[PDB]
Amino acid sequence: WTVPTLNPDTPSPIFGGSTGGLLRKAQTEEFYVITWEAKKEQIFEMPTGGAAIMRQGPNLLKFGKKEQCLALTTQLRNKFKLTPCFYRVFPDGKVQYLHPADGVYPEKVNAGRVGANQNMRRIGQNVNPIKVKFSGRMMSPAE
Amino acid sequence: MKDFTTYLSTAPVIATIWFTFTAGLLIEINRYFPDPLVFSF
Amino acid sequence: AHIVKIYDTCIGCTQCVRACPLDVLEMVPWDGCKASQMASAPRTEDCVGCKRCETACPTDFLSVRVYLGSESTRSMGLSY
Amino acid sequence: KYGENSRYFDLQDMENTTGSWDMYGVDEKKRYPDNQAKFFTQATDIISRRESLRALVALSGIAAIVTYGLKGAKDADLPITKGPQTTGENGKGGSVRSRL
Amino acid sequence: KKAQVISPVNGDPFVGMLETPVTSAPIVATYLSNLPAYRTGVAPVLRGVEIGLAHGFLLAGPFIKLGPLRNVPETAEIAGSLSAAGLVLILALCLSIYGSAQFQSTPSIGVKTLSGRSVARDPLFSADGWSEFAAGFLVGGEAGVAWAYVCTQILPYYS
Amino acid sequence: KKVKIAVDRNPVETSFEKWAKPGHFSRTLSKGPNTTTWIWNLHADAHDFDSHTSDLEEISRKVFSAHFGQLGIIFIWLSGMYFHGARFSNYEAWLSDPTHIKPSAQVVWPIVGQEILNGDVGGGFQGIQITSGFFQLWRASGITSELQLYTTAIGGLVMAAAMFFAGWFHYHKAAPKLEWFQNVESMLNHHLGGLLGLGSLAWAGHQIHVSLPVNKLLDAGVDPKEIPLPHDLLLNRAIMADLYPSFAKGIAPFFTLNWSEYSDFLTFKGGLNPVTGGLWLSDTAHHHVAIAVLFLVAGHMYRTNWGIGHSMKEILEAHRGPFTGEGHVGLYEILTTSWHAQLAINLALFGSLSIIVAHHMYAMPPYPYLATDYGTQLSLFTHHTWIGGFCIVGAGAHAAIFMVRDYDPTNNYNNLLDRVIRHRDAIISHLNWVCIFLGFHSFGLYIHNDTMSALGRPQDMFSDTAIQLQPVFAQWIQNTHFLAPQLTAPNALAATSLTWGGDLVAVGGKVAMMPISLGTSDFMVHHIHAFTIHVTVLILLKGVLFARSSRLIPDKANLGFRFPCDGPGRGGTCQVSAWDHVFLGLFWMYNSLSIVIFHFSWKMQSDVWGTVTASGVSHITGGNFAQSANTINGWLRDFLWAQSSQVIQSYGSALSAYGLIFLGAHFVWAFSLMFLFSGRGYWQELIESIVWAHNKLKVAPAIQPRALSITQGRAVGVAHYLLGGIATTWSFFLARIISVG
Amino acid sequence: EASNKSFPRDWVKTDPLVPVLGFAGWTIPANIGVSAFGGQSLFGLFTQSIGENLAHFPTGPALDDKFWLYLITYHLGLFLTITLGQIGVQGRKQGYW
Ligand code: CLA
Ligand code: CLA
Ligand code: CLA
Ligand code: CLA
Ligand code: CLA
Ligand SMILES: CC1=C(/C=C/C(C)=C/C=C/C(C)=C/C=C/C=C(C)/C=C/C=C(C)/C=C/C2=C(C)CCCC2(C)C)C(C)(C)CCC1
Ligand SMILES: CC1=C(C/C=C(\C)CCC[C@H](C)CCC[C@H](C)CCCC(C)C)C(=O)c2ccccc2C1=O
Ligand code: SF4
Repeated sequence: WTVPTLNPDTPSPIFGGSTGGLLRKAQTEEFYVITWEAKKEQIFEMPTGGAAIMRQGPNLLKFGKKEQCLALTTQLRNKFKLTPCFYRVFPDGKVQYLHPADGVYPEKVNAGRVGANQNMRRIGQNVNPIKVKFSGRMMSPAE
Repeated sequence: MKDFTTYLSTAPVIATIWFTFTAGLLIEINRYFPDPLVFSF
Repeated sequence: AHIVKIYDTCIGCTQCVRACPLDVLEMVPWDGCKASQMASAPRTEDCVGCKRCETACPTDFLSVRVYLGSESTRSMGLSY
Repeated sequence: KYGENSRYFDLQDMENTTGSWDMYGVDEKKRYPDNQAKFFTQATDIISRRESLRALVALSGIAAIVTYGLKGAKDADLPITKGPQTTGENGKGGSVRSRL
Repeated sequence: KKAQVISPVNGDPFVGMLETPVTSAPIVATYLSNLPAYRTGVAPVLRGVEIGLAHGFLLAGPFIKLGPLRNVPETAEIAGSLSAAGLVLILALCLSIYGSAQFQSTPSIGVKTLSGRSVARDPLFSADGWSEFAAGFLVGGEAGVAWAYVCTQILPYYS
Repeated sequence: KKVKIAVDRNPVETSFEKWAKPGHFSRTLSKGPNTTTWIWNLHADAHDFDSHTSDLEEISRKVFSAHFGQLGIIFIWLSGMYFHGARFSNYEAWLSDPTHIKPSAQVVWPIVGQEILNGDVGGGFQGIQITSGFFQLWRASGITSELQLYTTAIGGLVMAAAMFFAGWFHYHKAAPKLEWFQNVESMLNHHLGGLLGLGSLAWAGHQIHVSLPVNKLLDAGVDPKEIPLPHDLLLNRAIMADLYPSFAKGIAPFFTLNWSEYSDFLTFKGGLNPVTGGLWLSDTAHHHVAIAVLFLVAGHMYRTNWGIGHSMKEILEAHRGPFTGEGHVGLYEILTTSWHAQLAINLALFGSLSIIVAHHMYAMPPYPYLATDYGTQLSLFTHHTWIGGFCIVGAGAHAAIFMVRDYDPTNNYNNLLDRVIRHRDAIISHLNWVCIFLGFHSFGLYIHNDTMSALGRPQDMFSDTAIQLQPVFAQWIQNTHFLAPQLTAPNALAATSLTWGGDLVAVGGKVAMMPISLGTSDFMVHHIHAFTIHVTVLILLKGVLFARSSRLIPDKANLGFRFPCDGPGRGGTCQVSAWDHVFLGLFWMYNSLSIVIFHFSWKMQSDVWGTVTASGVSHITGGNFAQSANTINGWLRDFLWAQSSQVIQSYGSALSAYGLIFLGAHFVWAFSLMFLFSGRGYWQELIESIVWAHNKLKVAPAIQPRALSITQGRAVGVAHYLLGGIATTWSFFLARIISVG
Repeated sequence: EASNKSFPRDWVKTDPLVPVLGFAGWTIPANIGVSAFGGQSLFGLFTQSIGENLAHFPTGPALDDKFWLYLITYHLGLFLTITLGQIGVQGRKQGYW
């Protein structure tokens, strides 16, 4: 498995428009694109409010927040058993593959992802804040 | 009627019965011994 | 960003990763000196701080801990 | 392109993609009479910089408040500038103790 | 049962504005396009002058007819015009400091016109453009307040 | 056929074994308590029948039988009121002298000195002066005896037993199937034609035959013991013909369409009876006949089992336009499949109806000697206004519950609901703007006037003297309704109300109703009302439209309708739930209706209510609403502080209970602030430090003490807030108006 | 909305016959004299009041003028007739029945 490049020629679900879609944030800093392949034309709920019809085959959707994309991801996986992957798109044109970063979904293991932010102590084994006092920035003993 | 008497032994029913009893006892004490400001009898 | 630490009481139940609405956590093999899996937090720059992960952690005390740090556009969950 | 067959995402058109549109702007150069435009480009020539405009605003506002307190409030015939015109509530301190 | 009116914005159902009669009726679009705010090729100082004339002329009325000296015959108009001059001055100050605060990041994405052709950014939305716009607003607003007084004095049917 | 009786036979065994197992209805509560949160959840989930099961049949059966229980309880309550009027009343004394005797139907036992509440109400009677209007209602029905009230009480108890039997029967013995509940066409046909049509027709008949003659003799000075009993009027047509000559002709003028012959007892007089200050019962009888015919024709509108009628699905699916897409497509399924949608609509209209009732019963007093019983009038207005506000907030709540639970995007594609959710941002933005605009241009007017009056500039206020904000539209409508019998309602003899204009009706020296003049203060307070209403709508509609998702939380429907938060993240998501939007809409409904009823009380006591001592009306407060209601300090001084002199000086009187409840409602209100201003995390730690002391002495309970949930903390807080505020206003109003009126 | 890519400019499908026909369907019945108006008509009395209030042009009508009743009723019926005519015409041309 390798990082898939976002195909921009992907169609979009049938949606009549809303007011919960993109804002100036998409034009300024970043927005999000979620893609999935549907087996049949089905009506799903938009996280922005409203009902859209996903097309048979590949479907592309734009969102201004990662939580929107993962809400739709969990809806498509739990109510439709699809396998969506979403990206972070910048106004520069730079696309950053995000969700199945390893290819598999993070609730399952893929044998090759490296563990991060794992404290190898108990949560009651943290030092007192008097030990991390004057650490430059204001810090928690968990570091 | 084992289940009915189990229902009557529930916390709200027992509380209602016990507090009706306590309030009635206090009310009858205050009817027959009215205005007890001090222990003098 | 918010600080999401994971401690060595993790039992690999994967419920923290299932419950994260931002894909901040994942399950890594054999970093904890434990059974098969241990939880990780490689994407804490996307963490909003909902603490849905540590609402779903069954260990006592929590094996996943979210310490609310400095706010950003992603941490504050802004579509604008 | 971007409108072809419900393809609302284009990497070569990020303006249409993100909704970066001028919904009502028109770039026509011709609006005003050129003598009027000259008059008003020259009237603002001195204050067309931030520092100059804030200097004008400071000068005008400070002068205005100072002349309003010195002269303008009395010209407006404000009650605070006329005075009580009466003995006031002087000897009526309280209902019980009529204090000065 | 054809002919629906409300459409997504520029046909994009995921941007979220929902073009609508109040938004995109040709009379409304025309009127809003002809306003000096949306004359993106015209110099910001002159658009500011027009906007300021309009606003200084309009916001004198309330101060004249509803102010604290509204019941004094010849003093109502003077006091209201001066209150409006002060408010215009404050607004020019606010415009200046807005131009100082806002225009530092220089956005990089381009603009289009709901038709496909990319246009240049409004010079108004720069430091120099907004500074000259605020200068024009001050000049035009004080001029419009003075003209509001002049109209109090010369209009036949002014009450 | 499609519309038929369909029931399951003996679906549920009548047994006490589930009484002995608390929490049987839930799978999460059947496991027994380990914490006290279980004890609270057992009561929060008791009537959430759609969370017990998920099939609509058992839900609907539970709902039907619970409605039967509610009706049985209402019947117990009505029979109790009639019985207390038959046994513990001064009603027979009040009939003979209703202008001097205070209605009382509750006697207090002399136990702890509380026999002081048994006040001198009149009629050789000692009791609590009631404010329910039951005496006037009974006199309108033509009771004239305690025996009739006693037998009405017995009938009410019989009907309550019938209702409880019917609930048991329609749940346990023969419970209707789902297809029986989904016959909304037949339900509407029967509820319009039968419940409202036959009901109004039967009441019209009672009024033709019992109320009108009895009250015509009562208004003629006849003592109630000399009046013929209703059955003597039913049997003897000669007595009725002596009272109303049209009865000599029989029912022939009805079938010959010579209906004008019945103009003796079917009138269009309008206005008020000058003897009683209430509506003409002939007008009322004609009214009920008319609306009976109207509802009986309305109940023949929907298609049930024969070809004639309408399919509501067709009406809906045909009503669509260029702006609304598919239109009302998919709403028939919503309203035949979701109980919460029906409850939303029905509570909305029922509360609006209760408020309309409040506004229409004070202006057109329908009962004799009701308008001059100022306490009854004020209490009825206040009561029905409050009930309406509560019902409306519940409509918001259950619309949100529908949106969370029963909403399906498959059945709603490009229909009105989808299109409302799709531009909710515009709706709520414009509602927010109008709320802010109204708040400014309503309350800032009061602030401007307070500032000007404090600064010594009354000529700069928004008053009827300085800067008049005259409600000219309402004044025009007043003048138009006043002049209606002249041009636009020529067969009416007088206007519907005296509030439009004209002369006053004085009954017993007191003003029954008199023209209400609208001025600048009325403008300001009506815009205050509009403001508070718009903000309540804002909160509740925002909870409805943002119940499933938001820009903050896109998966809010999965968290549920009733959840505390999502977390301290995204800056903090406290009270994003729709339940919390109901929780806040309750505060704002309270703040709205408090001003509504304050406006009513002050306007009535200043410009309507009062005495006619000489030729000239002396109002209660003296007509100070016009000049003092311009400021907040006027409402504080001339209404709250002034009119509190009767509730705080009531100690040692029969109104001392009102002062006691005033203070106690203040206490409860402030006590609500411990639950509203605080959070669960302090109280759980305090509870565990107390549980330490219980464990030390071996009295630590097995049901672990928990703090109230966040949602329950908020619910307790708002409940105590509403109770305290409303009971404070209740005591203040009643102690004031029983004394001064 | 698979259609409606550009907010069609002819959002109101204008028929110039619609305003004329609504005006004539309302004002002609509104020119029928009836018993309640004293033999006069609603449009007749409305125009009579328009004349009586144009006789002092600056001074607007009073609250007790009866010009407002005629105004509001006439325009209720007229706006209703015009909008229902537009709706009916554009439903006849389109589907909707
Ligand atoms: C904590 C504060 C407080 C205190 C100390 C009191 C104290 C008192 N109140 Mg006040 N009161 C309070 C709060 C308080 N009250 C509140 C909040 C309210 C409003 C609800 C009232 C309202 C109120 C009223 C309206 C009245 C009182 C009265 C009284 C007196 C009651 C005397 C009595 O009943 O003798 C009872 C005597 C006993 C001996 C009973 C003791 C209990 C048992 C029976 C003893 C055990 C015997 C034996 C072992 C039992 C064997 C087993 C049994 C099952 C057979 C007393 C001075 C009354 C009074 O006269 O005051 C002057 C009165 O009329 N109070
Ligand atoms: C003695 C007769 C009887 C018996 C044995 C049962 C037995 C049963 N019923 Mg049935 N039922 C009956 C009468 C009876 N019912 C009647 C008369 C009605 C009509 C209202 C119903 C309506 C009904 C429904 C709709 C449901 C049941 C259910 C049940 C089951 C458990 C109910 C439970 O937990 O009870 C304990 C509950 C109570 C004791 C609560 C009673 C509340 C009453 C009705 C209202 C009182 C309000 C009160 C005045 C408020 C005062 C406030 C206070 C502050 C003063 C069980 C099979 C439920 C079930 O799941 O069955 C499978 C169910 O959903 N029943
Ligand atoms: C003329 C026929 C008729 C009448 C009078 C009613 C009347 C009523 N229905 Mg409706 N209903 C009808 C036909 C009718 N229904 C049909 C055909 C259906 C099937 C589609 C339904 C389905 C239905 C549901 C699903 C519900 C009601 C409810 C109600 C009650 C609402 C509360 C109210 O207004 O209190 C007014 C109270 C009174 C007027 C008191 C008198 C009550 C009398 C005794 C009952 C009415 C006669 C009854 C319908 C016929 C059977 C008689 C019985 C002896 C067998 C009300 C009593 C609601 C309710 O509260 O349920 C209990 C409810 O949830 N009904
Ligand atoms: C539901 C409403 C209602 C009811 C019940 C009545 C009832 C009555 N009206 Mg009233 N009335 C009403 C509405 C009503 N009215 C309205 C709305 C108006 C205005 C138009 C009037 C105007 C009006 C006038 C002007 C008069 C009446 C009269 C009457 C009486 C004569 C009935 C009659 O001749 O009709 C005929 C009715 C029937 C034939 C039905 C009787 C059927 C019986 C009950 C069958 C039962 C037999 C059973 C199966 C076997 C025996 C049982 C057992 C012994 C074995 C009767 C008491 C007249 C009168 O004398 O009043 C004192 C009269 O002059 N009414
Ligand atoms: C026709 C009226 C009606 C009906 C049938 C329902 C029915 C329902 N509502 Mg709705 N609701 C209504 C009116 C109605 N409500 C109104 C008017 C409001 C605004 C206040 C609400 C607000 C509301 C909310 C906010 C919620 C519901 C919920 C529910 C469901 C469960 C309620 C429950 O288990 O409570 C059982 C009963 C109790 C817990 C008792 C409450 C006692 C109150 C708080 C105290 C007041 C008592 C008294 C008046 C004060 C004096 C008492 C004295 C002792 C001091 C159920 C479907 C809940 C739901 O569906 O959850 C998903 C939910 O979250 N409703
Ligand atoms: C108050 C009360 C009470 C009582 C009540 C009552 C007493 C009621 C009654 C009721 C009634 C008593 C009713 C009746 C009814 C009747 C009717 C409703 C009738 C009808 C008729 C008709 C509709 C007709 C038709 C027709 C004609 C017209 C002619 C011929 C043909 C025909 C038949 C078709 C009680 C106790 C419960 C308690 C609670 C409260
Ligand atoms: C005071 C308070 C508490 C503490 C309140 C406690 C836990 C509830 C107390 C209810 C009663 C007193 C306990 C019931 C015990 C028995 C049922 C009573 C029977 C015996 C009696 C005679 C004593 C909270 O848990 C809380 C949570 C969230 C926001 C605000 C608050 C809050 O303000
Ligand atoms: S952190 Fe907690 S929830 Fe997540 S895998 Fe480890 S034990 Fe399970």
